Amino acid sequence: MEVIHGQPYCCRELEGADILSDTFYSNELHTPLETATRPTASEDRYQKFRQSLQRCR
Amino acid sequence: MREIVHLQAGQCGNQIGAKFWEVISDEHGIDPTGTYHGDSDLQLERINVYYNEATGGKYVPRAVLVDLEPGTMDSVRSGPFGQIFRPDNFVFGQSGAGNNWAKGHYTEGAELVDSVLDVVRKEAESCDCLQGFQLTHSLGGGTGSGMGTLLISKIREEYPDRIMNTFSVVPSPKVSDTVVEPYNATLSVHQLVENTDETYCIDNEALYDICFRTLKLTTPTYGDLNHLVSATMSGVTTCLRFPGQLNADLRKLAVNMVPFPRLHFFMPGFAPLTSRGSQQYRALTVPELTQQMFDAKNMMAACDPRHGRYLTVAAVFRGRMSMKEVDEQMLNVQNKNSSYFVEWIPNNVKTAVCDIPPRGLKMSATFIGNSTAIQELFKRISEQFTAMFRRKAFLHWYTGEGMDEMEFTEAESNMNDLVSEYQQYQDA
Amino acid sequence: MREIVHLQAGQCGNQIGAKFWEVISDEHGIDPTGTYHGDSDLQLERINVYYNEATGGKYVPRAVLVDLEPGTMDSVRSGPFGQIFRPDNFVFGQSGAGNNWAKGHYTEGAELVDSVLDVVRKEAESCDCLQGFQLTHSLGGGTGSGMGTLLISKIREEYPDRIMNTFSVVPSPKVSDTVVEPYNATLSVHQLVENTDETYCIDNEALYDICFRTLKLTTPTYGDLNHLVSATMSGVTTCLRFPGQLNADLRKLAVNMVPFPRLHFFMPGFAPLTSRGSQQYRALTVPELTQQMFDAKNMMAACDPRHGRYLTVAAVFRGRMSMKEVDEQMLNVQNKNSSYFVEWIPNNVKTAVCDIPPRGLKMSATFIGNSTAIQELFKRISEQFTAMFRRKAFLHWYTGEGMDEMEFTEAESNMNDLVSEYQQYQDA
Amino acid sequence: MRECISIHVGQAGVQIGNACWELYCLEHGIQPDGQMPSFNTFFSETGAGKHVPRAVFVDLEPTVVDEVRTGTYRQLFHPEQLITGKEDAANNYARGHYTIGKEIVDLVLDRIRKLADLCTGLQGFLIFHSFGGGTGSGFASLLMERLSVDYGKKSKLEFAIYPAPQVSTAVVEPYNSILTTHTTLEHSDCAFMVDNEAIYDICRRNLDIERPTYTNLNRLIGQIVSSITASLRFDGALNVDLTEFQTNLVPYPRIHFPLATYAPVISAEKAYHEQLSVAEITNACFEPANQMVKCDPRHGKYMACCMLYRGDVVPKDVNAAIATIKTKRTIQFVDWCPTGFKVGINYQPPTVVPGGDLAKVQRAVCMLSNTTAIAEAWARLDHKLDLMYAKRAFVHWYVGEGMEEGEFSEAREDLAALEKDYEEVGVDSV
Amino acid sequence: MRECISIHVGQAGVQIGNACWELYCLEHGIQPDGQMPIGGGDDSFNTFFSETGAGKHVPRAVFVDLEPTVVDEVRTGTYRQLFHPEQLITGKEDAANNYARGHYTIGKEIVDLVLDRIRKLADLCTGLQGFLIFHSFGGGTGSGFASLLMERLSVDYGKKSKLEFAIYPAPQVSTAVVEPYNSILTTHTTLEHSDCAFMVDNEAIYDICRRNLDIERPTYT
Amino acid sequence: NYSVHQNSHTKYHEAVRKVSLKTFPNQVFRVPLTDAQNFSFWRSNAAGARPEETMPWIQNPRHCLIKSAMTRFMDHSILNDRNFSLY
Ligand SMILES: Nc1nc2c(ncn2[C@@H]2O[C@H](COP(=O)(O)OP(=O)(O)OP(=O)(O)O)[C@@H](O)[C@H]2O)c(=O)[nH]1
Ligand SMILES: Nc1nc2c(ncn2[C@@H]2O[C@H](COP(=O)(O)OP(=O)(O)OP(=O)(O)O)[C@@H](O)[C@H]2O)c(=O)[nH]1
Ligand SMILES: Nc1nc2c(ncn2[C@@H]2O[C@H](COP(=O)(O)OP(=O)(O)O)[C@@H](O)[C@H]2O)c(=O)[nH]1
Ligand SMILES: Nc1nc2c(ncn2[C@@H]2O[C@H](COP(=O)(O)OP(=O)(O)O)[C@@H](O)[C@H]2O)c(=O)[nH]1
Ligand SMILES: [Mg+2]
Ligand SMILES: [Mg+2]
Repeated sequence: MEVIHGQPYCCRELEGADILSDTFYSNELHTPLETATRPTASEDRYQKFRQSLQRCR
Repeated sequence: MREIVHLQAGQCGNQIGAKFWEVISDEHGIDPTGTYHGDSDLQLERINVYYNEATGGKYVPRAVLVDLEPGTMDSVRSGPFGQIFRPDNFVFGQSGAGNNWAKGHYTEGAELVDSVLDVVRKEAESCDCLQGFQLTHSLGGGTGSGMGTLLISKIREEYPDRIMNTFSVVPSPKVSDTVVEPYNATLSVHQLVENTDETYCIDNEALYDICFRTLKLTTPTYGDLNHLVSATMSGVTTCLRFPGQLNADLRKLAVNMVPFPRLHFFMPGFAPLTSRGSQQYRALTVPELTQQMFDAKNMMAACDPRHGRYLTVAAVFRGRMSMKEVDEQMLNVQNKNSSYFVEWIPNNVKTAVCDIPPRGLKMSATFIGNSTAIQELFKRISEQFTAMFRRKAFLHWYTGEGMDEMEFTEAESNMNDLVSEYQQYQDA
Repeated sequence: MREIVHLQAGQCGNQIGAKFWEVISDEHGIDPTGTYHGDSDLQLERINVYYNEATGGKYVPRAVLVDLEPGTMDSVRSGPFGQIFRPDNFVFGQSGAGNNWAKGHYTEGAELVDSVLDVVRKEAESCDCLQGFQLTHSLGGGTGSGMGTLLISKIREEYPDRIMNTFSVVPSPKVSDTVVEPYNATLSVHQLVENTDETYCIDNEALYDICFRTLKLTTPTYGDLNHLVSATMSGVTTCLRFPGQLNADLRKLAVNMVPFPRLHFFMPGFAPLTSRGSQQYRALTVPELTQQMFDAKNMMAACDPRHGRYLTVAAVFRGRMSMKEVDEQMLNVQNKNSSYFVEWIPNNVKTAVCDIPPRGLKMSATFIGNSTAIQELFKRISEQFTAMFRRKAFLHWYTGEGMDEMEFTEAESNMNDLVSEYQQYQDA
Repeated sequence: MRECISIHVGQAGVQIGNACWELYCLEHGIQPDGQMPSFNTFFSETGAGKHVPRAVFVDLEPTVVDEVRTGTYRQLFHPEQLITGKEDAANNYARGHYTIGKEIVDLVLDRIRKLADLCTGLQGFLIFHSFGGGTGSGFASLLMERLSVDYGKKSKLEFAIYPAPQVSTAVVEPYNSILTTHTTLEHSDCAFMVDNEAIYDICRRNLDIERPTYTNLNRLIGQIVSSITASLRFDGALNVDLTEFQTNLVPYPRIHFPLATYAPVISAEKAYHEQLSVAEITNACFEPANQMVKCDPRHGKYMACCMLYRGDVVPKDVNAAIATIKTKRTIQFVDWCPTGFKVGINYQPPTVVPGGDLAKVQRAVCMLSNTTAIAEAWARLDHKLDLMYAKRAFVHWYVGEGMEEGEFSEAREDLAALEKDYEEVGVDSV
Repeated sequence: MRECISIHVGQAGVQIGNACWELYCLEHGIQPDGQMPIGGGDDSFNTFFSETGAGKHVPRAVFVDLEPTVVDEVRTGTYRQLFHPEQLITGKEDAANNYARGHYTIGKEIVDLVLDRIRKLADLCTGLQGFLIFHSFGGGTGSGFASLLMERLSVDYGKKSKLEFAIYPAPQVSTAVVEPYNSILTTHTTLEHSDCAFMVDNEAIYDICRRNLDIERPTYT
Repeated sequence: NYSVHQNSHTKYHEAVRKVSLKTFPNQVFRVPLTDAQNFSFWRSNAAGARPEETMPWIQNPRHCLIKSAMTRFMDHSILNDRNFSLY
C-alpha cells in the first residue's frame, strides 16, 4: 500500500526481498565515522527501510 | 563532460560492480529511488560522469549488465540499490556457459555479443565527450572471462583511442575455486595483454587475509569482501568527480604508470583500514597512512613486493592535507627503501590529492603498484597450465566445441613471453 | 471552417473510429455524454473541424457510420464513446458482405450507396468550407474493401478538387485473417491509385511488434492496437485545430509528399512510444525523439525502410519545444542517412511544430513517410494474387456475381505499373 | 438482426438437436419451458415473455419426436414445428425421396415459409442430417431440392455423420452415401462433416471414459455447432457471419467437404493441472490424434483453414500460433493457396452441458479445414459400391420404390469424376 | 528460467522420488494439491514445478515403470492431485531382471510414449539445463530401459546435460543373482551417451545409519 | 471410500485413473500399513493444514530467488512465440 500523487494503491507483492542478503551485507567498520546507520549495515535498519518504502510489482 | 561507460560481466562483476554502485550512490547522496537528497551542492556538478539525467531529480547509472544466465542478474535487482539501473540495459541469455572459456567466447557469446554491443554503443553515442570504459569481471570462469575478453576485443576496434580498464580477479595460490582455472586464466590474459589499457589484480585469499588479520573480522561476508574492492576502485576515479589541489584523471594515471606496452598489470591497496577497537589507539595523519599504503599485508594481490622491484607506484591521496608532508613522505619512502626501486627511473612515485575522501572516513589514499614481483602469479598460472596440458587434462570440453590445441600453445607461449620480459627488466 | 468529413465502412472502420473519436473527444474536452468541458479556450476555437452543432450545450461528430451487417454498429452504439454519434448516420442493411469484392461493390453495397450519400451530402453542404474526406476501412474484408472504394469513386465525381485521406489496413505475409484476401486487396488498391489523394498503409503485425518490443504489452487487446492508428490520425491534422509556430494542414502534406500523382502511399509512425515500467528511466528530449521516429522497428507497415530509399518525409511535432534542435537534427538525420535518400531531391524532410500536446503526453510527434520500400508490399501481394489466379482458386464467388475475367487482369496490370513506377525512381 | 434457421431431419439430426438446443438454452438464460427467469438470432419472442426456438423437427417415425413432445422440452418448441411421419424410410433413399417422403414436404416447407417471414434478416440454413439411413438421406435431399428454388442464393450449410472407414450400423451404407451426394453438390454450399469412430477414440484417448454412448457422443457435436454459430450470438474482436463460411472454405464449386476439430477436449481432472495457452490448443488442432474425421492429415495437403476462438483469448499470441505453423514441414499446404488461414475471435467462454464430461475451460478452438486427404474416404466408399454393385446387391428394394437402375451407374461415374477432380486440383503447378 | 527434468525409472527410481517430492514441497510452501495459501515474492519452485492458470503446481517428473504395482501407490497416496496422471506411465509386466527384456522385447514400445511426455515437459520448459534419471544397476527396467532412454535422448535432445543416478551393486551381497551381468550390460551402452553418473552404494548407507545415525534395523526411509 | 469402487475392481481402477477416491490413508488406519504409505502419513491433507502451525519447530525463512520482471517477460515470450528473440 503506497500513495501515489495522494491517492492510495493496493499491493499484492513488494519489491526485493524481505530479508537482507549476505552478498550485499557489508559491515559498518568500512564506514566507521558515519552518523545515521546505512540499511546495508544491519537487518533492523533494512527492516525499517522496507517499512518506509512500499512499491507493488 | 568526461564520461565512463560501465560494464559488468559474469557473477563476479555483477556482484562487485553492484556493490560499487551501492558505495558511490551514497557519495553523491542519491536514494534507492534515485531522487537526489544531498546536503551540499558540491556533490552535484559532476554527476554526469557516472549517472544519467532523468526528470524530477531522478538519476540513472549507465551499466550494461551482461551474463549468459539471469539468476545473478535477478539477485542484484532484489538488493537495496537495485532499481536505479535501466531495465533495457539488462542483457541475458538462456543457458549458462559452465565455467568454460570456450562456451563464453564462441558458442553462446557469439549469439549475444551483438545486442550488448548495440546497447554499449547506444550509451557511448549519447556521450558529451567520451573518455573510456569500465569492466568488472574475473579470470576464472566462462561467463566473466569468455564474455569480458570478447567484449573488450569488440570495443577496441571501434574506439581505439580511448582507454578500457578491466577490474579483474586472479586465481589464488593455496586453494582454487574452479578446476579449470588455469585454462581460463591463460586464455583470458592472452586477450588482455593485447587489447586493454590497464587491469587490476585482485586475489580472493589476499582479501581473506586482510579481513582476518588487519580488519580483525571474525565472519567476513561477501559484502565485507567486495566493499574493499569498491573503495579501492572508487578512489582511482575521484579526480574527475570532485575538485582537488592536484587532480590526476584516468589518462593522467595511464601515462604515469605503464612504461612498455605489455607491462600494465597493476596491484591496488587502501590506506585507512583499522580494526574496531584500534580507532582511539591510532592517530590519523599522512605518515600513519603511508605506513599502511606500502604495507605488504595491505596489497590486494598475493605477491610480496620484497621478492621483486617496483617500476612506478601511484598514491591517490584524499583529503585534508598539505603536500609538503605528502611529497616529503614519498621522498622518505623512496630514500630508505632504495634497493627495491629500479635505478633506471629516477623518481618512482606518483601522487595526487582530492579534498573529498570516501563516505565515512576522514582521510584516505588508494595505493596503485606496478611491481615486478607480479611475475610469480603468472609463473604459477604457467606451470599449472603446463601440468594439466602436458598429458591432456580437461580439454575435450574445449577441443570438442570450437578450437584445437594450437590456440592453447600460442597462448601459453604468449604467457611465457611476459615472465621472461619481466625478468629481463628486473635486473636492469 | 477547414472541416473534415469522417467516413467508416466495415468492422475495421467502425472500431478504429470508435477509438479515434475517443482520442479527439479527449483532446477537445468532450464528455462522453456529449457536453463540452474543456478548461482552456484553445480547444473551443477550432472544434468545427471534426464536430457539429447540437442543442443544450452538446456537440455531435461529423461522422457517418455504415456497415452492411447490423452487428458491428450494435457494439459501436454500446461502446465507450458511442452515445455522441447521431442516430441518423447509422445507415445499414440486413446481410453481411461476406469477404467479397462483388458483394460490396456491385449488388449488395450498390443499393446502399444512395442512402449513405444522402447523409454525406447533408453533412458536406452543411459546412462552411470542406477540405477533405476521411475514410477508415480494411483492404482484406468485404464491406470496407468493396463498398469503401465505391464510396470513393462516387465522392471524387461530385467533389473533384477536395483532397482525400484513406487509412487502410494492409495484408500480412506471415499469417492471414481472410482466406480470399489477395482477391480483395488488389481490386481495392486498383480503385485507390487513381481516385484518392493521400493513402496510409497500416499493418497489424507491425503493430504487434510495436506492442511486444516497444510497448512491452503481454496481452494487447484491439483497443491498444487501434489507439496507435487513432493517435496517428489525430496527429496528422493537429495544425488545423491548434495554433502552431509552423502550420501544416493536409494539403501542405499533400504537396510536400506527393512529387508524382501516383506515388502517395505512406508509412505512418508515432514518436514517444515506451514501455510502462520503463517510463521514469526514459528522459524524453528531441534527440531521442527524432532517433525513435526513424528506426526500422517503429513503422506501422511491415516494409522495412532499410531495403529502400525515401522520397519525401514529414514530421509534425506537438507540444512546447524549441526549433533549433528540430531543424538541426533533421539536418543530422538527412546527412547521416544520405544513402537512404534520393539525390535528385535536395531537401527531403517536412517539419511542423504546434504548441498543444496530446492529452497525457508533453512532447509527441507523428512520422509520415513516402518511401520506395513499399514496392515489396505490392510485390508480395502480386505474387499472392498470381499464385491464386493462375489456378482460378477462389474465382467463382466473383464471376457468379457479375464480374469479368477482364478485371483481375486490369487490377494486376495496375499493380505492376505501380511497382515498376516505384522501382524506376530508385535509380537516380 | 442476424439469423439462423436450423433443420433437424432424421434420427441422428433430432438426437443432435436435443443436445445443441440443450446448450443453446444455457448460453442464454432461458428455462426449458421457454421462459426467462443478443438472443434473437436463434430464439423468437412471444408477448407474454417466452422465447420459441427457430427450428423444425421432422422424422418419418414418431418414436424419436414423441420423447421430445413428452419430455422436458414440450413447452419450448412450437407444437407444429415437430413434424411427425408415420412410416419410416427403412434405410432407403427411395422411400425418403420418392414415395412417402414426397407426402410431408408440403408441410415442412410450409413451416419453413412461416418461419422465414418472422425474421428480419435471414442468411443461412443449418440442416442436421446423416448419410446413413433413409430420412436422413432421402428427405434431406428432397428438402435441398426445394430450398434451392423457393428461397434463392442463401447459405445452405449441412452437418452430416459420415461413415467411418470400417464402422457402420447398416448394410446399405454405400448405397445411401452414393445418392445423397447427388444433391449435396449442386444444391449445397459447405458440408461440415464428422464421423462416429473418431469421436469414440477421442472419448477414450483424450477423455478417460470407457463404454461411451450416444448422449456423450452428441454433446461434442453440440459444442462444435455452438462454436460455429457463436459469432452470430456474442460479439467479439473478429465476428464471423454465416455468409463467409461458404466463400472461404470452398475453392472450387464441387469441393466443399471440410473436417471439424474441437481442441480442448479434456476431463475436469486434467483441466486444472494443465494450463492451455492458445499456442498449444492450436497445435492440438492439427494433431493427427485429435481428428474428429478418421482421415490422418499427413497423406494430403491443406486447402483452407478456419479457426474459431472463444473466451479469454487475445489476437497477438494466436497470431504467433499460426505464425509457427506455416513454418512446420509436416503440416503441408497446397501451392496455389499461399493465404491459407482464417481466424475469428469471440469473447464468451464455453459452457458445460449439465451432468457433462467436458471440463470448465476458458479457451476453445474449432478447426474447419478443407483437406486433400479426404479423397481416400471417397476412394474406399466407391470401392465398397463396386464390390456391392457387381452382383446387384440390395437393388430390388430401391427400384421397387420409384428408382431406375441407371441412376446407380450415373451416381458411380459422378463420384468417380468427383475423385478425379479432387486429384487434379491437388497438384503442384510448374 | 533454470529448471531440470526428472525421470524416475523402476522401483529404485520411484521409491527415491517419493522422498524427493515430499522434500521439495516441504522446502517450499507447496501443498499436496499444489494450491499454496503481505510481503515479497517467491519464484524458487520454477526449478521443479510449473504454475498453471488455475493456481496449481505440477512437478516436472515422469514416473515410468514396466511394473504396475509400485508406481500405483502414488495414485492412491497423497500426491495424486500433485502429479498430472499422464506422467505416471505403467506397463503390465516387469522385466524380471532381464536386461534383454526391458531393452529389446517389452520396453521397445513404451519409448515412443515416454519421449512423448518428455517432449510435453520440454515444450513447457523455459530454459532446460539438465536431466535427472534415477536408475539402479540391478534389475531390468533400471538397466535395460534406462540405457535405451539415454540412447534415445542423446540423439533426440543433442547437447544437454544428462545427470543420472546409480545404486551400485554391493561387494559382498546382492539382492538378485544376475546383477553382475546387468551392471556390465547397463554400463556398456551408457558410457558413450551420458555426461555424469552419480554413484551410491546401499550398505555404505546402512553403516552410515548404523554408526552415525544410530538407529537399529533400518529400512527404505 | 465405498461409493467410488462399489466393491468392484473395475470401478476401483476407473476411479484410480480418473482420481475420484475421497479418503486418504490417514483417517482410516492409525499406522502406515503399506511401507510406501509412510512418505505421506504425517502430512494432514484436510484443506490447508500446514507443517508450521502444527509442530512449530521446522520453521525456516526462505532465501528464495525472485525472478525479475525482465525475466518474467522473457519467459512469457519464449513460452508463447518461438519466433520472438528479444536480446
Ligand atoms: N453422432 C450421432 N450419430 C447418430 C445418432 N443417432 C443415430 N446416428 C447415426 O445415424 C445412423 C443411423 O441411420 P440414420 O441416418 O439415423 O437413419 P434415418 O435416416 O434416421 O432413417 P430412420 O432410422 O428410418 O429414421 C447411424 O449409423 C449413426 O451413426 C446420434 O445420436 N449421434
Ligand atoms: N534401500 C532401498 N533399496 C531399494 C529400494 N528400491 C529399490 N532398491 C534397490 O534396487 C536394487 C535392485 O533393483 P531392482 O529391485 O531390480 O529394481 P529395478 O532395477 O528397477 O528392476 P525391477 O525390480 O524389475 O523394477 C536393490 O539392490 C535395492 O537396493 C528402496 O526402496 N530402498
Ligand atoms: N568478490 C567476489 N568474488 C567472487 C564472487 N563470486 C565468485 N567470486 C570469485 O570468482 C572466482 C571464480 O568465479 P566464477 O565462478 O568463475 O564466476 P563466473 O566467471 O562469472 O562464472 C572464484 O575464485 C571466486 O572466489 C563474489 O560474489 N564476490
Ligand atoms: N488493426 C485492426 N485490424 C482489424 C480490427 N478489426 C478487424 N481487423 C482486420 O480487418 C480484417 C477483417 O475484414 P473486415 O473489414 O472486418 O471484413 P468485412 O467487414 O466483411 O469487410 C481482418 O484482416 C482483421 O485483421 C481492429 O480493430 N484493428
Ligand atoms: Mg436414423
Ligand atoms: Mg520391479
